[PDB]
Amino acid sequence: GGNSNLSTATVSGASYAWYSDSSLTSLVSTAQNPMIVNISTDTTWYLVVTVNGCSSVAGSTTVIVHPTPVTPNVPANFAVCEGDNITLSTSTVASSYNWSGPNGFTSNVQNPVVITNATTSNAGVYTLSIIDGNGCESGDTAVTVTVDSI
Amino acid sequence: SSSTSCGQSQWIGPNGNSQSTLGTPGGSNVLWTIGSTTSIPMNNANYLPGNWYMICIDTVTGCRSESNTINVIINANPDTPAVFNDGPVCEGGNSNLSTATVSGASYAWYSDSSLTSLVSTAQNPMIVNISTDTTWYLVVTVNGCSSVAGSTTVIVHPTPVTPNVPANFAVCEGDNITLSTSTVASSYNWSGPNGFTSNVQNPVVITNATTSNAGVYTLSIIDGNGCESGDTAVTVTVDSI
Repeated sequence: GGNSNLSTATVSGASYAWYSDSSLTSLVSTAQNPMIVNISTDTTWYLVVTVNGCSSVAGSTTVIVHPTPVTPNVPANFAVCEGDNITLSTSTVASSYNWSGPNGFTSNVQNPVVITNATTSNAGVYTLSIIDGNGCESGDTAVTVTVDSI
Repeated sequence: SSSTSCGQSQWIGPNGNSQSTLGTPGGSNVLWTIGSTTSIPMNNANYLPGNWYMICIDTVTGCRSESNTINVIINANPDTPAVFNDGPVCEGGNSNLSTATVSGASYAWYSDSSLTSLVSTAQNPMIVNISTDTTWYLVVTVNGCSSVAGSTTVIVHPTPVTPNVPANFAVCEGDNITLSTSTVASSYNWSGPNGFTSNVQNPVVITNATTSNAGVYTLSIIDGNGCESGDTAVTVTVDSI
């Protein structure tokens, strides 16, 4: 889903044409250094440089899409007695963590602040996603937490 | 052409001065006419730039007299320009257009087909406040010769779907007001009575509800492409104890 720049050599007197595919059937941009926007998979652009009416053989480059990181390791559904604590944690390592849940609960760490004196307003689904070392976000996982009235 | 009265006029272009070019005078023969003016169509082998001259032929005596020399210049019409834009834009947003740099060119961007209304003269103009899919046309003019209008379409991203919010509820005075939405958003924007506000799917619960928290709680959603959905709302009443 990210963007990346392409770049090439400056050729005096040249016009540049970037094509989306083999056989140069569809033009995408005319720039020395165009950007590819919203890349979902490994993709290639082809480049033709034309000087004084003579066109070069298309050059090319591949932008690699970084592999999506693995879904976080989060505990199984648990239950807490009303008045007791809700403890959340994850077993994986991240650049950052993004937790969210009931009552506006949020946290950016591996071991979020414990919710004390749990009441039924803290029951619900606690969701976690992870940002890896290369900056990519993993898919969501979640734990359902119930609170048993006393 | 020439003002000098000549019986026949033999034109010498880049292909001239030989019997295979200067064929029999008169008729459809642009290089050997029966008067001083000649017209060369674009679909003609002799429609060429360069140094031209004329030989006046006296049809009574056979005498010949040569002319002065002119440099005929035929200018090229620039290529249909390519036009690119910033991609899908949310309703009401702005987007840039861009084209190739053509040395010596002036640029004219038109709002519609047939080029009847001019909107901007720039290499990379912006379209402001786009409500629907829209197109601009581009004409590039060099040395007085205009290109065929190129064009591009800016797509307006489809407005996201109205948020899913609970039905009107009632809370007993002293009890809790819980708000939530069932949809997924980049961000949420909740607002309501007593300055209530929240940016999440599950806002902080309003405890010890009093009648000052009664009223209309409104929600809008920002989607993954940055566009805002329309409002929906839940009316919350508080029953005095």
